[PDB]
Amino acid sequence: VASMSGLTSQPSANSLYYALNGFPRHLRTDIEGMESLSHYWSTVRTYYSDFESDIKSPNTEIYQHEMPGGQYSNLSQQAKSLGLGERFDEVKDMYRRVNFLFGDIVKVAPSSKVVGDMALYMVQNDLDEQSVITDGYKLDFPESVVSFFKGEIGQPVNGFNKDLQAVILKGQEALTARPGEYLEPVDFEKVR
Amino acid sequence: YIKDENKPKADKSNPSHIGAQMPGSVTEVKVSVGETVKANQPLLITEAMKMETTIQAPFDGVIKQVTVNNGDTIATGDLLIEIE
Ligand SMILES: *C(=O)CCCC[C@@H]1SC[C@@H]2NC(=O)N[C@@H]21
Repeated sequence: VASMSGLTSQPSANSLYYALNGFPRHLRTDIEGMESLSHYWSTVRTYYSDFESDIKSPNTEIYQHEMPGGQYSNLSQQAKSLGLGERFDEVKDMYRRVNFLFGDIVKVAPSSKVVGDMALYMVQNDLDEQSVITDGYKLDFPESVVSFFKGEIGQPVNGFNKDLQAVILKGQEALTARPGEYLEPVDFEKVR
Repeated sequence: YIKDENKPKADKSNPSHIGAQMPGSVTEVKVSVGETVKANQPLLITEAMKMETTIQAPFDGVIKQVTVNNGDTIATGDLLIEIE
């Protein structure tokens, strides 16, 4: 609805409704009703101002750093918590770098949260790509980022660089198959 | 000019200390004062918001000190373990 639409959210239904006037296909819904909802959610949203993201404008640079529109406000709160409020433009920049570092992957939950965590981590410590190319520095990487190189989240299409992956997990290494077909069922009875 | 009368750091260059890398809270301490430690060994479990860094062993030796208990708050570049 209009007042919960736009920017990192999805397009306004109210706006789309009128946009199709004249064009072959119309949107099947209630105009006046969505208007009525919009006014309601316009006021209710006012309760949640403290959680509003730092975007007030469309940004075309999202075509560069491919940050999910759902992760955005969630990750802002994360940076805000980790002493990285104000320094969130640098978190977006690294996010782009963390992607091409991983062989151009799909960034959604939780793979976005891995890139998300790798980005927040490397900014925190002023690390970069060549900080681990001939280096391969032991660093105590976050849960998600080592988890990903173990394959706990699956396999990316292009995989990981053999030598890249190695220096991020030295010891108990990678698993190949989809986690399910070795991970043994939970005993729900002992949980009860 | 008159003066009006009203946590340890770490090192990231030479010696093998263990500085905090994400600022947050300590969840679990596994390593004592005097104890043997081998390679890759987990030592200290610290937690952020949606983040969990379990601190491993970069070398292979004996613990000199522990600088955090249970539930202690850490900043980035803070001493935790010093190791030879
Ligand atoms: C904290 O407990 C709320 C979850 C915040 C993380 C969410 S999960 C889906 C989005 N994708 C992502 O990488 N982070 C966002």
